[PDB]
Amino acid sequence: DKAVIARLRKGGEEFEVLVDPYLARDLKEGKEVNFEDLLAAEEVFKDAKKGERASVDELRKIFGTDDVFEIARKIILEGEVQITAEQRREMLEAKRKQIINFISRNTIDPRTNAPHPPSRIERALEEAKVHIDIFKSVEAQVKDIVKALKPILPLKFEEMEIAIKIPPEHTGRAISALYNFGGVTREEWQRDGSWICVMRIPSGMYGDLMDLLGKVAKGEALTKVLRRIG
Repeated sequence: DKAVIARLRKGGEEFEVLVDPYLARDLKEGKEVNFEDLLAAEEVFKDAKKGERASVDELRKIFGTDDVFEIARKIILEGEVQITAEQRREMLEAKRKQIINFISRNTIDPRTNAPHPPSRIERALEEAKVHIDIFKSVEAQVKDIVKALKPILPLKFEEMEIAIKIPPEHTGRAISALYNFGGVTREEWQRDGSWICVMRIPSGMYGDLMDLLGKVAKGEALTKVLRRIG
């Protein structure tokens, strides 16, 4: 009873599969999913609660194939995943969090070129009554959300390129930490033991980069803002 029914009406018939609701959510978002884990039974049902299985001949007729994996994919994508009220709440809470974190990191308020705390984006989501879609990725719904937020919270998606030089003593620590932060481009070791790159980062993550650099090169790293990319 961990599995939930996903259901699709096709050609005057009902078809059901029994799936892990989180992995089904992942598939509808466009993530890669392990079908052996997704499916609780490798079967298409006419009625899963009664154990009435769909015949191979009916599947070929309606779906054009008898492959349970391909048919499960269609049912999940085109049909309805019957998650519980408590799964839905939990998924909604997790998705809203990811949206909030992504907006906070990938935008700046043009009233300092700085980023709103998560808490301010959260209140703004409440106040504009933004619909959160649990079966879409952040990336696929965030444009629409930011547009619903424009009236009461102004936000621009901005990136920056920032030239970095790390002196020879501090490379062992700094380089590896910068790759871990992400955004390293045009990296070049220098004959004197130093190393340079251009970091391409979400403008909301500037202050976080600058703190990382303080830590890992003890305030000896040199930087230069090359451009902001609106």
